[PDB]
Amino acid sequence: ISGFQWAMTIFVFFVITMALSIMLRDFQSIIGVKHFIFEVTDLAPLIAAIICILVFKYKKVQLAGLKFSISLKVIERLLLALILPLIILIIGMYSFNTFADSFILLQSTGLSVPITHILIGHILMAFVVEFGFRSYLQNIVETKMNTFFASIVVGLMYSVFSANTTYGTEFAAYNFLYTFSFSMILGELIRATKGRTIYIATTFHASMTFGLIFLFSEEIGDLFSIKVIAISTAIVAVGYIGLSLIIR
Amino acid sequence: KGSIFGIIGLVVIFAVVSFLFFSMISDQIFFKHVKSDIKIEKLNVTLNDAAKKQINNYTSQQVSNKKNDAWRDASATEIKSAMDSGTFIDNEKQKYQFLDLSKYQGIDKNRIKRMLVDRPTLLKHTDDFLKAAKDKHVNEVYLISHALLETGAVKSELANGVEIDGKKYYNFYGVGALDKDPIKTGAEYAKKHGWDTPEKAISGGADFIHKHFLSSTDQNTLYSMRWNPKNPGEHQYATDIKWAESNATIIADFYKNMKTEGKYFKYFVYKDDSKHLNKKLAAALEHH
Repeated sequence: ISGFQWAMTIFVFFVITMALSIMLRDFQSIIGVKHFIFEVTDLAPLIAAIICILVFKYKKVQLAGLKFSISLKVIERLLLALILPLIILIIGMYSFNTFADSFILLQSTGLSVPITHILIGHILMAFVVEFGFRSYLQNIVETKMNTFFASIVVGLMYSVFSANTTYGTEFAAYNFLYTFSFSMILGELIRATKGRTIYIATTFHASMTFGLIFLFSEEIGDLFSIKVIAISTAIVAVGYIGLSLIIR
Repeated sequence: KGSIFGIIGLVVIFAVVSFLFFSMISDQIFFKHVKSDIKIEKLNVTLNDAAKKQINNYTSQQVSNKKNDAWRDASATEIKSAMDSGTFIDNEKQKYQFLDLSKYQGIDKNRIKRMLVDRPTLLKHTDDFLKAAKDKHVNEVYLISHALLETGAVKSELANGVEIDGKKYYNFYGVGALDKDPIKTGAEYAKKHGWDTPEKAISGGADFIHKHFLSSTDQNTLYSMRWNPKNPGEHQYATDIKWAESNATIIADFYKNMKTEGKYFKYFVYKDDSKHLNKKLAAALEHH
């Protein structure tokens, strides 16, 4: 709870996540998988959290949001972690049918990899990223600010980690808006969990990425596609954040 | 704290939201059946007398030999099997020899857009294709697949526009493009018809396809274009005897990749089959 340990934990975790995200770039054929299934760069926040947990004191606070136990609140949060991806995929479908050229499912695209290999890969990508960003980093920031501002801080760091400047700066702006809203939803999805946040965070992260690739795989790189996704995610974000604020 | 009634409320929302999710992916998983409108046209010529008229007076019926490099004359038995319209009825792919290529069916726009996913030039003008197929009375599946094959490797470069002086002309159906020079002859044809915009190339070519190949009602289907059962051996669109079967497979496979089927069919009945038909209809409809 020390002010120094808080700032260094924020600093240490961030710099080693970004450092490993670049150091693991060349190390792409050391797991026996291709990027389509599992991006090795997603192990950067996982290793970052494990190293921070060891180099810092107060292991009780370090492992606060790592509650592996099934609880009735997380079961309730688990099905919320399924609705919110489903509603965003719905808004994306209507936008693609109405304003674009529809969408194609993954199974009808001539895949050289089984669909189970992809689903298992997106779950493990969801597990390692949320283990370090929401199960560890979130409750660390939550020791000095409430869930809202803690979600804003983890949102900025996750968006830098998930930054995508491949398709231009305008595409990266809307992808930034999507990953930022992606973090505000999960900050609320794991609010007041008594730590039991791994299952909530991985269920939402996996359903999101797999739901996007299973439905909008033919839309990769389209500036209009990242716009409606960023907007549909932000619209569902402000509604879910606004809902849980007035009942509060 | 942990709650049990909040779970029931969310299992309920989970079932509802998953229902609308499935209700929007149902188009791309389940077969869409279409009620068929089949026109049955009785003929005065028997199948034997129609086969006789294909065997001798024209005798331009070609067949690719086992080498698949040279054409030869078709046998009398080979012509008989290729023109027996009764064998193609219970066939899944060859039933489209009888598809009325002149009747716009009205297939969902999203189904067509999903087929042109790897052809961005044709996907941009999906609306122009469907508007033309309906205004110019051409089957949209036939109009599209023709534009797909007539805009191949060197021909799609003609679909994006050829710079001629200070104008760029488009040709989406490869019409007027001779085998000597497909881009040059194709662009010169589009320049004489004022196809300076893609929309003009879509409608004008669909207008050309209807006025040049769908003029006579007696030759609407692929079968009647190849064998002309109302005038056997005469105004026939091809010499290859597998021509009607090769195009029908292209049409049938296009329909299968969209998870739907054709609607308007026109089948011609030879004289020998037309005897036991009219008696069976009256028998199966009237019951005293």
